[PDB]
Amino acid sequence: MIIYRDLISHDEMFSDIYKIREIADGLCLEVEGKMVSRTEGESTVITGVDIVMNHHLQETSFTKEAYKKYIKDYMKSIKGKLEEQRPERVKPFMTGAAEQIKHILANFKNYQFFIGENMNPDGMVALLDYREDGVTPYMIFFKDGLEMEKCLEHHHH
Amino acid sequence: MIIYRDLISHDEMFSDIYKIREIADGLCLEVEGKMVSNASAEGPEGEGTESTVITGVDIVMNHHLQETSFTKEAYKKYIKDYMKSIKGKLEEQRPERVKPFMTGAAEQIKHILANFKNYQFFIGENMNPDGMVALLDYREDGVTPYMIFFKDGLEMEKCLEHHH
Repeated sequence: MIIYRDLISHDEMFSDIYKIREIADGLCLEVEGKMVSRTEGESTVITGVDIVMNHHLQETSFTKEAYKKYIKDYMKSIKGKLEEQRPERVKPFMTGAAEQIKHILANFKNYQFFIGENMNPDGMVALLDYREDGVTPYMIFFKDGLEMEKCLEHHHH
Repeated sequence: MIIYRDLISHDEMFSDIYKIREIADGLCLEVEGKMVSNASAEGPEGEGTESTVITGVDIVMNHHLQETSFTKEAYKKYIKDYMKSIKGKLEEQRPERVKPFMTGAAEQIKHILANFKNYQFFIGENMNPDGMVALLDYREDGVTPYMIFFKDGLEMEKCLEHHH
């Protein structure tokens, strides 16, 4: 098991129980979800994306203007982290993110927006969209905004 | 995140992303799962519509649990040996638990056998014949899946969060 945590907010975002692939020349991780149904007490049936339910992701929303403002600031926060920790990623992050912002805005209506449980305005905003079948959910995260935590092997002395 | 692992086989069985409760005086854990699954219709002239039952359970898919099956005779033999293996581990590691484990498991075995046809049977990814067999059943609502594990047959392992 590997946990993927938001570098800024420290929220758990997802784990490797889902299919994960790199897209956008290594800038983003695309995490394929499943639609699932849980029940709450007579029972009520509640359907949604597994990734969102399992990791307590919170739906949020934005105007385009507010998203443009937010995403510019988010890039600057990640640039600063990369400068300290991984200076080799700075250039591909900044050019890659510049390209992606234009495309996210061009397709703004197609997305739903999710943040970590803490709902930190500085944290990552994951994007939810659906495959060509219109039914299989997938979520997009910025790889440079995530920290990987392996669940380590545990032994007795 | 906390991982629950089979004490014998070392397989990951589940994690604390599910609703979990203890039952039978702390002998077992019940882990609640989630169901995983053109408007044309033929009407009376055709056949009835297909069943809407949802047969998928997320716990199984997420932790690579493997369905297995048993005759009632083979399950009796297996579960008796499984208790002996657990008693052993408790003797080595938690001697206090032996007595309530053996009475509690004796009761549980009779309950399971009485309700044998109600279960599906799942083991960890390694498919070790000495490992735990988790039992899948459905709540009284008819539709919510849950899985039963022997708590004494599990090890809890935290995924330790990093210092940031």
